[PDB]
Amino acid sequence: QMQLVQSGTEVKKPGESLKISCKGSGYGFITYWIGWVRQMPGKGLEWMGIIYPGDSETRYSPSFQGQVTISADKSINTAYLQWSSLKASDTAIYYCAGGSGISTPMDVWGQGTTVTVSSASTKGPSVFPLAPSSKSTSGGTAALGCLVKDYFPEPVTVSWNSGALTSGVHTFPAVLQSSGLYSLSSVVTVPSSSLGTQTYICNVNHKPSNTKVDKKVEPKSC
Amino acid sequence: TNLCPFGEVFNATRFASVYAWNRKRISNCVADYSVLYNSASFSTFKCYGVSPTKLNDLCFTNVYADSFVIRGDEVRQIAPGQTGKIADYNYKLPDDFTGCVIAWNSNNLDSKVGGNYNYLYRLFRKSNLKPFERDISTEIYQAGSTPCNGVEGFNCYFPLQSYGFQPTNGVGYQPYRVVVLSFELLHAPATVCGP
Amino acid sequence: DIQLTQSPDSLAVSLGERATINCKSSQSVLYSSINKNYLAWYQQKPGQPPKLLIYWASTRESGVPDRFSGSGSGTDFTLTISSLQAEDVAVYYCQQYYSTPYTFGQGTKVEIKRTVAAPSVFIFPPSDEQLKSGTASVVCLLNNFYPREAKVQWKVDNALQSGNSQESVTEQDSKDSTYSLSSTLTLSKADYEKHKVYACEVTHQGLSSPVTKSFNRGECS
Ligand SMILES: *[C@@H]1O[C@H](CO)[C@@H](O)[C@H](O)[C@H]1NC(C)=O
Repeated sequence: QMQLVQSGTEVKKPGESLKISCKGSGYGFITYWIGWVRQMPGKGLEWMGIIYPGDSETRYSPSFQGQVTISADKSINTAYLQWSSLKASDTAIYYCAGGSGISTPMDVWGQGTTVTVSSASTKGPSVFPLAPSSKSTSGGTAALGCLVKDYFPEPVTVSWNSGALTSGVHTFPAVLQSSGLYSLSSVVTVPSSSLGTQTYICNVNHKPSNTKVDKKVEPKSC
Repeated sequence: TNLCPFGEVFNATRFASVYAWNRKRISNCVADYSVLYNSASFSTFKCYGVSPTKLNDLCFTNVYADSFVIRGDEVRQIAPGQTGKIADYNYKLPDDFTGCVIAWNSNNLDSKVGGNYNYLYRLFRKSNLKPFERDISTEIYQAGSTPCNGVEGFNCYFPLQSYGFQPTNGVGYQPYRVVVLSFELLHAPATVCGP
Repeated sequence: DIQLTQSPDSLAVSLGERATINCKSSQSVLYSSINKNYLAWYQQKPGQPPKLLIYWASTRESGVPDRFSGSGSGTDFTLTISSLQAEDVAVYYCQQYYSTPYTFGQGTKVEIKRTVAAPSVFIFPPSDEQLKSGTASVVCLLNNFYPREAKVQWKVDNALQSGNSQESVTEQDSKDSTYSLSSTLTLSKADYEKHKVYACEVTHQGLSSPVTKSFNRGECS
């Protein structure tokens, strides 16, 4: 049994070229045909094309003919998918799948290559405290959290109390604001009695911008 | 319950010509097919109908192993829907092909120093071959309007050509040994499975 | 070339119950030689790559648990999960490999069905830190509800807001099979300081009447 491994995450501007790769490790590779699948954010799977490494037989889908270029390199067991001029609408995740024949199901899949095309530039996030309400059910539970706003690109990692607090935590999917920057919110529900006895801190890490921020969330003085 | 004779076909001492391609009918055997994936000796390994990796868990009625020798430029033509001298006149494959195509270079074997002309191929024929057809007709091809009464000459050509297999030819003009596996299954008893 | 259409788009079944997904083809996919239809069923979980479950429309990949089964012929195919488990919440696709170009189905989202659960509604005002920047984000949280359908309506001094709110929803919590929604209302600091009452009105099946959570600008809330 063999496996596939694709290149790393890509973040490009509109108009730049790009060429992502997909290398297969293991014995029995001579038989595998390698295809490319595109998955747009929240959308379904789209079959782009297929190639054979041994003789570089390349078959495109009608939707991607002349839009992309599929190539291969049998000396290193690596298939390639490239764009000449990237468009903002090309932002998606591209999997490479492998079938041991041409009319054969895709048995082996890669991990996926996330490609983001946007005119936005790299910017670190701003973390704002979603402070818990003072007027809350004192016998029940209260809610607080952090607002990770105006960052680019994806992703950001959000933990609570340096990983100590995990139960009852909901880190929401980011939204793409009209300004081209992302916005995300993480919340946690805790017993209201613990609002004055336990210190709550959210940890935000944005590796693309190399920005780490710890924000202490506490009930407003008022 | 016996071992499969697949080793005879691939490791055969001599290989047949294109037009007179050999065909080994295999039955009552058990083959693992793993020796075919793992061997890096094959320069081309194109299965079409079935995933070869998940084959030793299946069973078929009859598996046919065709074998011959072609030129490097011709290796692409052993495939469904292909068009060319080899695909139309020597060996044609059906569009619904359920099998596999294996090819490996053999310039070190099928090449005399001055040229091994013993490998032939049909370059002349007035109708394209039907799938899995085998033609040995030596009848003189009639290219012109005047009939050829068994005598060749102008517009009267011998229908077979010789491969000039010198070891100094480019990779395009070098002898490649080709095996073609075909798997068929009717509602008859299947007699060739794997482990 | 060949077209594939799935049904339904979304499907919710309780734990241990049966899940049925249909896939109809615009062309017969049956390799005449061996009598095996070239239809495949894939499973894709959030963040995961797709995973092959069934090939030839009835034969199952190794390791696939005994609860997945494929059936059908001609242009009608079915995927059936006998005892639906929590780890099976995913999107399922059907794909043909008769002839290039390959084509996938539209996809079926499969979630767990549970009892109706009302949401815990909270509302957060913008921090003074954010007000120093120039904008203001008012956040409304709908925690641990089911089903996923929910309507959030923003009100600024009892005036309905539309076109300035973005919301996102978490994946189904594997523990309680509930969703959580976060809606953000964005407006300039100038527009923010002009009004007093900011409210979030939630309409959900588990709520007999709409639930409103509000606050007054400046007051301790
Ligand atoms: C053919 O001979 C080689 C060399 O010994 C051996 O490795 C292989 O198993 C034999 N059979 C086949 C089918 O290649």
